[PDB]
Amino acid sequence: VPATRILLLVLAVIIYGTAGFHFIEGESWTVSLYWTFVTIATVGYGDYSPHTPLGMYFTCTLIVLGIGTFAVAVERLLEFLI
Amino acid sequence: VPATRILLLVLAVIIYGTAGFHFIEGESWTVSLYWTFVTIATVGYGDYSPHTPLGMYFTCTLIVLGIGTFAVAVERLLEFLI
Amino acid sequence: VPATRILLLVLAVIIYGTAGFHFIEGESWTVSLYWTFVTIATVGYGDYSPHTPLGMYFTCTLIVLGIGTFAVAVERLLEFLI
Amino acid sequence: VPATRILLLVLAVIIYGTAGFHFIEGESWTVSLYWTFVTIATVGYGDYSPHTPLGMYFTCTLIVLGIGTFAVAVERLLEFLI
Ligand SMILES: [K+]
Ligand SMILES: [K+]
Ligand SMILES: [K+]
Ligand SMILES: [K+]
Repeated sequence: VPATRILLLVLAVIIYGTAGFHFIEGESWTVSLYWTFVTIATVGYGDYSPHTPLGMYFTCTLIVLGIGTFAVAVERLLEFLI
Repeated sequence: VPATRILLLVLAVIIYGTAGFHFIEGESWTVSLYWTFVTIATVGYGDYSPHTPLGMYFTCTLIVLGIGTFAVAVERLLEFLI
Repeated sequence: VPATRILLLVLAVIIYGTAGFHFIEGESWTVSLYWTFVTIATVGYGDYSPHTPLGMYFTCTLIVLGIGTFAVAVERLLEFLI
Repeated sequence: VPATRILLLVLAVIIYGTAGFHFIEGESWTVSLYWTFVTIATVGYGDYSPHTPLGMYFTCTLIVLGIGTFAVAVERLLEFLI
């Protein structure tokens, strides 16, 4: 799949994750964006995490939709810098 | 391996993880499902984790049986939406 | 690489990780084994982690020697159950 | 890509991550090196993490530039030990 398409896909995941965390868990846009990257990259510091059932469900959806997309995006980015 | 078979395998892992954590560590079904995803996806927030020796042994079994299965499931899911 | 050789390699990693965390960080053998799996699988709950400079150095060595070995072991294990 | 080149690339990531965390978040050089490995390997214990907006932005940059580089480095290292 074209690298630029994979870029748009991961940007869409990032918007989804960030807006979701912001509105569901109430954290700031900046913290939510950070939490989104930390989650889809599978880092998972745990400094931020969902504390509501809706947030937990949402996080599972983000995990399923976002980890693979992020992994593909990283590997494509590798091809370009490297 | 057929995508639908991989689906059944990851659903089986999810049931195993969720019921195990619920019964061993005593967390609610919802928290246990969430913890299962967070674990097999290798996110590992650490907001929930086992606090008993049996829970620790169980978590190691889940890690070994579940991380690979979830990884294959994600990559198969990639192909379908993408 | 033969699957059984990969098994021995990951067992060697597990022994190294467990003994090291036990002796350097002072946690029980059981906690240390659990921490080793949680680390080399890249889950990283953070319920346990090194609190000394030697422990931090050691953990970096385990990360480098163990994450790859564990990942290959998992994928070979997938071939056998699946 | 030649293994030695991948080695230089991951060393550059490690320097970037370590110096960045040290200067932005104020942790010691040793803690910062440890945090860098824990982050780019995707372990993410969360015993250390950024607490400023600049640190969060920086961490996202390190995650994008470093996780892929580390993954390739680990797999090349595997080829040599194994
Ligand atoms: K983690
Ligand atoms: K991970
Ligand atoms: K993790
Ligand atoms: K954590």
